[PDB]
Amino acid sequence: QDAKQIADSLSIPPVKAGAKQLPMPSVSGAQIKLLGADYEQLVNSKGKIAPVISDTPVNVSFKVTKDGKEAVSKDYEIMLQAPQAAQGNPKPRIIPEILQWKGGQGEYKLGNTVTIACPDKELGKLFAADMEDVLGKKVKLVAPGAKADISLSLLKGGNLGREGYRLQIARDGVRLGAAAPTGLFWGTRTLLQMLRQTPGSVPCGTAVDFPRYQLRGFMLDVARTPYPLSYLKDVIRTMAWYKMNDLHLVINNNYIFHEHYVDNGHDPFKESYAAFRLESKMKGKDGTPLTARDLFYTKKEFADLVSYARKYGVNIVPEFDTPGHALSFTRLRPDLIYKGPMNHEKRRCEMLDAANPETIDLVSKVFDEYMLKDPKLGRPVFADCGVVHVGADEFYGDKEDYRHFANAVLTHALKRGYTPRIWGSLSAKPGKTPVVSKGVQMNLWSTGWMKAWEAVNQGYDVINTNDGALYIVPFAGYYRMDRNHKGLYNNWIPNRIGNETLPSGHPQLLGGTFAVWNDETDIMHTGYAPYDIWGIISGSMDVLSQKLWGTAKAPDTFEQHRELVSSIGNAPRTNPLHKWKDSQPLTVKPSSLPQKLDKPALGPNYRLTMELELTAAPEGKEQVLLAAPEGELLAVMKDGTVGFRRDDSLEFSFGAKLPVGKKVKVEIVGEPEKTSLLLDGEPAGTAVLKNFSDKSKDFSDKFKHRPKVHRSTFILPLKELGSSFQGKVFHMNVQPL
Ligand SMILES: [Mg+2]
Repeated sequence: QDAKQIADSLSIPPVKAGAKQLPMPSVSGAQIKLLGADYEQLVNSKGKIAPVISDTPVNVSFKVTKDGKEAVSKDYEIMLQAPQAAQGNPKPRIIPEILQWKGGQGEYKLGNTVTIACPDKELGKLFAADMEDVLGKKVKLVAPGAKADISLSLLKGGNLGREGYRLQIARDGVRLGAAAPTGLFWGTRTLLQMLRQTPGSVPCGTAVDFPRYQLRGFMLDVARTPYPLSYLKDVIRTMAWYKMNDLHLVINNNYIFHEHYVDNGHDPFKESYAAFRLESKMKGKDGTPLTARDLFYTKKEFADLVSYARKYGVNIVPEFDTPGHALSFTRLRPDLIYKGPMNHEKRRCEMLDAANPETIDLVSKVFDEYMLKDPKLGRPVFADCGVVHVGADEFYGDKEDYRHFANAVLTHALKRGYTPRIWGSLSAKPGKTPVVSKGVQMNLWSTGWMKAWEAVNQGYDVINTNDGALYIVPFAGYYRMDRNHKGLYNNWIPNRIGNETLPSGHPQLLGGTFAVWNDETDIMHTGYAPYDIWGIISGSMDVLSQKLWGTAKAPDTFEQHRELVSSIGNAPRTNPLHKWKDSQPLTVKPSSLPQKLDKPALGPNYRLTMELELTAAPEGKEQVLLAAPEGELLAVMKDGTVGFRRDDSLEFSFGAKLPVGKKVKVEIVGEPEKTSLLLDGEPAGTAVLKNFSDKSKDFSDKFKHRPKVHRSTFILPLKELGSSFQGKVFHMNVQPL
């Protein structure tokens, strides 16, 4: 006698071949429903099966009812069989993998010019410029429905859904069809990756392709250390390139290790690093603003960032951390700092009193500034954000008080017309105060704080965000997922969340998100840059994008997957390393200053050579020698030294000064994480982050956490020469190495 053991012994009837309905397993004393498939587009809740052009695996699971209990089943892989009417060309290797492919006859060679018909004006313009970048040929947009080489068209009906697409290649041209304009955009990514491998020709055949999961995401901690907008748009295009579509951005956070200031005689509430990256009218009675003072986003900048990411299929999800990680808020309202008992009293200043109604009032006001209409924009700043993340990971006080606050902030978003996302913490914070679940998204980041199984039964849509598997803390001893890309690529599946496993077809499973946390910042900051973590961010993407969009099994080895990542290269019109196209040098003998150069910024490795003479060095006045949006090369700083400021706002000093009134030969050597200075051939010093060096001065010993490496990556600015340089520049040379 089985007793909802039935579920792990079920017998799926044959499924015949090319059937229309999923046959159902029957067991005498039990009632058995269909929970769902991993490809809802192939086997729906109603059990109806869609045709396939190539044999595709689908994982179904069930609810077995017998006596008064249930349990959801294990996954059953059925494989929908296609009619093998033909066979032809092999499937093109794409990241992520194409689900279905029917090989065809021959090739479609491209002409000296390419024409494209597209009913989406903004999509068609995007597509054509990505085309010219990859091909080098020049691409024409034709009327939507005129005679063209590649024709994008919106198909009605079908199973594709908002992210599917039918890509068809014949030797008379290419025809991309989708149900929504968003799946048409993913079709371009597939076509562009092929054209990356064979720019002259694409094999004939039909490609039908679906994402297995709805939410394929990357969170970025843009609060503990700054990230310029230009970098975040490199991230949007690189995610779109691997068909990832969820950019979760932490807008406010603060330095974790407030103890470092306490144990050394300082006030963390007064010196710990905190940030709120969005522009805000909010200011405290003491005039202190909520918006971060070193780098922030204006409301229009952010509103435009969200619309840009939507053009490339990515939904930006902004997060406001409360009541924890809220040192930016408590600095406005010290009277709301939680005062109750707690387990690590040295980290109090970052905690809002979630029990105080005058705290929910404040958090609501901050939210409303972006959820309600903005006067200047004529619409909310978060107008294009369907999902807003309300934070709510932890509260040091009563568990019931946490639940009341969690329910307040989740419902605030629901009543303002927004879907909320929350860090799963209800297992850690159980209680009788009801917390809303229907309409609410939850990040399953830790199993001790929220069990995946009890999250789905309480009624949440869940996102695999598991810390042991998907957290990256750059250059840290713990949370180094960037050294496990091989294991992720081979074993990681979205429905296994820590040591729990959901069925891949559970409808409340949205997908998964990997996370980048910048813990070792402030008085621990090594000086690393958004450039310095690009390789692991982009490399985390190219692995997880396969396991999020594709089937449960990697189509190749990790080693083959990485040499395909190389053939396909960066995303169209995306140069995150500022590599130059030709390694010939740039030579300038300036006529007078400032000289305008108008060359692209140059990343490592490079060497800068200049013959110059400093005519004056008034004290306290900065002297910009090289300038571009990526940063400034400071001939003289406020302390008199040579150094530079990056576009992430971190400043660095070489510790050397230029002689006033002397001809000097200046060389600067740019390497990954090392920028070196040589004056007259002699080593003048190596760059050191100056941003948070104070405060930690007088800490003396017992600051075992001072940064032990000094990283100073510097993308060379090359737009204007000698902006505010009080001197002459005789000769200047830039050389990629
Ligand atoms: Mg564009």
